[PDB]
Amino acid sequence: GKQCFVTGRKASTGNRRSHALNSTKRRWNANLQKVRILVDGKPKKVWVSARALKSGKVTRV
Amino acid sequence: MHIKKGDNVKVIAGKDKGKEGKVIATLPKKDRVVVEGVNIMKKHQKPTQLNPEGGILETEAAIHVSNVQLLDPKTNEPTRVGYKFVDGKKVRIAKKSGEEIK
Amino acid sequence: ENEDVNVELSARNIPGVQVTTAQGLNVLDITNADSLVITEAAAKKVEEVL
Amino acid sequence: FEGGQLPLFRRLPKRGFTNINRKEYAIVNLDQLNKFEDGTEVTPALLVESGVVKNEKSGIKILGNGSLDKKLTVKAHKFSASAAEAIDAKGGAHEV
RNA sequence: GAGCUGUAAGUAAGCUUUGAUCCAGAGAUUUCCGAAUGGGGAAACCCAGCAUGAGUUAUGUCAUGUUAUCGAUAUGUGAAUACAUAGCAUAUCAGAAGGCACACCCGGAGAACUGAAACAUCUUAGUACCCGGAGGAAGAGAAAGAAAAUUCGAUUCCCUUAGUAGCGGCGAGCGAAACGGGAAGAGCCCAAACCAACAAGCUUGCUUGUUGGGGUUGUAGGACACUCUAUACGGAGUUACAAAGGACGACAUUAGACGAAUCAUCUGGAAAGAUGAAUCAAAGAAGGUAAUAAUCCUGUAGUCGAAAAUGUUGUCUCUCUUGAGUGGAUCCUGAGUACGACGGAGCACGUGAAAUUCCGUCGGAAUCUGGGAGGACCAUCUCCUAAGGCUAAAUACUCUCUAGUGACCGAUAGUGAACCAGUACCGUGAGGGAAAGGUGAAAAGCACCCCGGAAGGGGAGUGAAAUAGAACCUGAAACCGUGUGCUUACAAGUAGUCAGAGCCCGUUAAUGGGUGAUGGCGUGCCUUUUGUAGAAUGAACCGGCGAGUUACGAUUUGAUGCAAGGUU
RNA sequence: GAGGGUAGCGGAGAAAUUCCAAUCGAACCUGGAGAUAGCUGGUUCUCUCCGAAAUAGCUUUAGGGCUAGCCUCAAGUGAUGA
RNA sequence: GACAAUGGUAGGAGAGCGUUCUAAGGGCGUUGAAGCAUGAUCGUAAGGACAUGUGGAGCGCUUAGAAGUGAGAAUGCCGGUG
RNA sequence: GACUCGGUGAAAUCAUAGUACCUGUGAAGAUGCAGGUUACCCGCGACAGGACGGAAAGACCCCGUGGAGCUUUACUGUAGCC
Ligand SMILES: [Mg+2]
Ligand SMILES: [Mg+2]
Ligand SMILES: [Mg+2]
Ligand SMILES: [Mg+2]
Ligand SMILES: [Mg+2]
Ligand SMILES: [Mg+2]
Ligand SMILES: [Mg+2]
Ligand SMILES: [Mg+2]
Ligand SMILES: [Mg+2]
Ligand SMILES: [Mg+2]
Ligand SMILES: [Mg+2]
Ligand SMILES: [Mg+2]
Ligand SMILES: [Mg+2]
Ligand SMILES: [Mg+2]
Ligand SMILES: [Mg+2]
Ligand SMILES: [Mg+2]
Ligand SMILES: [Mg+2]
Ligand SMILES: [Mg+2]
Ligand SMILES: [Mg+2]
Ligand SMILES: [Mg+2]
Ligand SMILES: [Mg+2]
Ligand SMILES: [Mg+2]
Ligand SMILES: [Mg+2]
Ligand SMILES: [Mg+2]
Ligand SMILES: [Mg+2]
Ligand SMILES: [Mg+2]
Ligand SMILES: [Mg+2]
Ligand SMILES: [Mg+2]
Ligand SMILES: [Mg+2]
Ligand SMILES: [Mg+2]
Ligand SMILES: [Mg+2]
Ligand SMILES: [Mg+2]
Ligand SMILES: [Mg+2]
Ligand SMILES: [Mg+2]
Ligand SMILES: [Mg+2]
Ligand SMILES: [Mg+2]
Ligand SMILES: [Mg+2]
Ligand SMILES: [Mg+2]
Ligand SMILES: [Mg+2]
Ligand SMILES: [Mg+2]
Ligand SMILES: [Mg+2]
Ligand SMILES: [Mg+2]
Ligand SMILES: [Mg+2]
Ligand SMILES: [Mg+2]
Repeated sequence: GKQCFVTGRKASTGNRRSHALNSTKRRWNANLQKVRILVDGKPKKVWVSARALKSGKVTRV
Repeated sequence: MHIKKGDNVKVIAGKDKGKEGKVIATLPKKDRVVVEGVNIMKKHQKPTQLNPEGGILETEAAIHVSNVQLLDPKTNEPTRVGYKFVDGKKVRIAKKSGEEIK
Repeated sequence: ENEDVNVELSARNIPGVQVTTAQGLNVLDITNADSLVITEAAAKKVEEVL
Repeated sequence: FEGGQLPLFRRLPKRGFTNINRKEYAIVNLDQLNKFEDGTEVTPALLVESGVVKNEKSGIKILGNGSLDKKLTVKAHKFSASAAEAIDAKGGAHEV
């Protein structure tokens, strides 16, 4: 139950593939980071993905 | 049922075919009727029961209602029954004479 | 020739009598029948169709 | 299956390709043209309606099998050299 | 409309024409457990707070209501810590919860036996199982589409394209789409530019934010400017396109009512059968009735019917609402998006020359002289206009209700269950899971006598039948007995067969039936084997049940129709 | 002794492949499910005509299979057979 | 009329018997259907009649159609009984 | 306990059985076949040579392109760590 507080960016599932094309299940996790932003006008430490943080589009306060 | 307690009926099927008698009881859930002097059964009665005297008792057993037919009030012939509405009341009519039965 | 309500209703209850139209003719009905009674209009319609 | 002997359709090789733009023509021979009255203008529509050609495919090609016995003006998408020569020799005309 | 107090008999006491029972609509009541919610708990129990009330002199006892958690909205209060923010307290809420139809839908996560005659890529299969979310359907949907002409014009679904094009240890196998033919059809709303009002920053410049207006696109549309048109005239509507109602009417569902027409004799326990003579039919569907009934009953065809509730609809009402054209100066037209790289996934397409589409990570545009697509890629041309949303129908399914149907079963079948069956029984539990139908037309269900403690029986009686007497229609076979015609105690037997006296019978009357002194010949059956009396296998016996089927394709043969046509 | 905890891709084991509800080299139940079985067994009425093979080749093949050889049915050829 | 053929496992080919159901036609049945039982009956086989007893209400036959269509064996399943 | 009597009363097994021996024959070790030899019919108490006796579809052996547990510098992977 871990996802980007801002965008909902979350982990996905897929395959790890060997050179012989054997397949094993794996996950791609989001690059989440615990940051303090303004939530409902109050500071709060939430999980935010690096991509949601990129270019200062989220205010850390 | 089209036959009613107190009606005078003719037996049209059975050992008692041709006998006439009064309907003295009906069994709606079995479609059966009891007619005087018709369908007499001899039942073995134990004197040891609540009735001291016992033996062979003769009494009418019920007959299927489709085996008795109403007698026409005028001609006294067996007749089927229809229904009329006189001043909002259902009246049984003999289909042979057209007269009210009761 | 076409659906004839009164003929259908008058023949319906007679055992052995079947009623059909020219369009409704079929091998089973014809073959089962001993006799066919066809109106002149129906006969002409059948002749046109076949 | 051949019980483990390499099967025929693996010991033999694959050959060729399929052309994406392949064209195939509905063919009509002169013997078939012989059914139209002399002086007729035979066209793809007339061939279809008359039932000589059922499926037009990429168009109508006239081929030279049989003998043409009538003078016609034939319109088709293609003609064999022999078909065109026979149509002309019978006094008729052809056009693509 | 005359009986009734269920199965379910009995007895008892009663009810009912002053209309019972019974049938349909509406309403009342509806203990306890259970999401279970005052707290607890080993479900159907235990233990409380608060308010009001009953009772007691008072305590003890009792009644009713209320008190879970989370969420949302308000109010008050308010820490570290000043301001107020945690927090805390109170009030409101038809807010949530839980269940299930073992179906259908969408999504998360996701096997293996198996096939490949081994096996890893591949297959089984995105199947089973698990989980979440629904809805009556869901999903999809009004082109950044399909294509390549005289172009088409949302989506979905059926036919066909076609086992084609393709994919593939190019193995096993996987396998489209567009066109064409059909079912059904319906189109819309925002964001932005711009305008007006309000509030903050107070340049008190005009920036930001909120509200309302405006606007919605490829034939580029709109803003903007101008010109016409109207304040609901018209138009539209609660199925999207905004959202609540009201009046009246119609129809339908949920009980019901009427409803034609046959008598006689014979047999028989009984007639519906047979025989004879009639009758109705918009009714000859069907069931029942003492055997097989159009005319006896229940019905059928046909016609009629609703106090009340529910459903679908129509008209009024109600509500909402302007609609076009011209211009090309400026402005707007969805950004961490499109797209790229890497790693995966999805596309019929396994990374491939891989378009088209999604996810993670990192990088990252253009702005109508723009942007996307036409299967790498570029040019040209052509078609579109992404990064916002909504949307009925055609399609899927069936726990259920109503009316019906079947060259479907008929008690070892058909449901596991025709019957008090998910029971009995088995298991700690999940869970597994049976056997068992038939008196008779009517209960008339055997008064009475006799033997016996009873059970059981013999009479008598009821009944057409008791030889139908209670798991009571029929009553096969294995198996067990009693009697007996022939036969057998010096004989070596797969048990019969062929020959044959004697004795006993007498038939579907046939150059008969039963038995068998004695003679010849002769090691069961099935399976499996080179070969089985085999001391190889199987069967205690009898009965029932128990194994090449169906669908869709292919091929061949026969048949039949038509034939350079044939067929949908 | 009582009340409890650890659960099967797992527990527990002073260690024996030892125990986990009377058989544990991986409990039990239900489901995928009719797994797969080139193996063994079984496969139900009758008569009539014809009537084999147990060989070659290849085979992760050797008690399996494929094509050929030998059987059968039909149509054709027509003396081509012994 | 003649004269030729007719052992047979796997297996091929053919013609048939019998079971349930359906269609149409034509019949039977309480003056006794099916089922069961017995018999010295008939057909080349599968099998088909007839009589009598039991039984007590249903059933043949002809042509065609359709199949849950034939059991002696599976350490077969269920029941009954040795 | 067995044995006899009164009461009660199973089981495995079982193709049908009127179930001798010898020498032979034979799927090469016969109650059942040949040729001889022996033997009146029916019980009861006992013994175990045979019925290749019953019990368990041999666990040894081999076979199946069967299963499972285990090993490793077999192959291909992978949790995890760097
Ligand atoms: Mg509670
Ligand atoms: Mg395999
Ligand atoms: Mg295999
Ligand atoms: Mg939808
Ligand atoms: Mg290869
Ligand atoms: Mg265009
Ligand atoms: Mg609306
Ligand atoms: Mg009536
Ligand atoms: Mg009537
Ligand atoms: Mg009569
Ligand atoms: Mg990629
Ligand atoms: Mg491209
Ligand atoms: Mg692109
Ligand atoms: Mg291209
Ligand atoms: Mg829809
Ligand atoms: Mg039975
Ligand atoms: Mg059953
Ligand atoms: Mg059962
Ligand atoms: Mg009986
Ligand atoms: Mg003697
Ligand atoms: Mg052999
Ligand atoms: Mg051997
Ligand atoms: Mg022996
Ligand atoms: Mg064996
Ligand atoms: Mg045995
Ligand atoms: Mg048997
Ligand atoms: Mg231990
Ligand atoms: Mg060891
Ligand atoms: Mg144990
Ligand atoms: Mg499977
Ligand atoms: Mg199996
Ligand atoms: Mg021969
Ligand atoms: Mg090889
Ligand atoms: Mg022969
Ligand atoms: Mg011979
Ligand atoms: Mg054959
Ligand atoms: Mg069968
Ligand atoms: Mg003793
Ligand atoms: Mg004793
Ligand atoms: Mg034997
Ligand atoms: Mg020998
Ligand atoms: Mg001897
Ligand atoms: Mg032994
Ligand atoms: Mg063995």
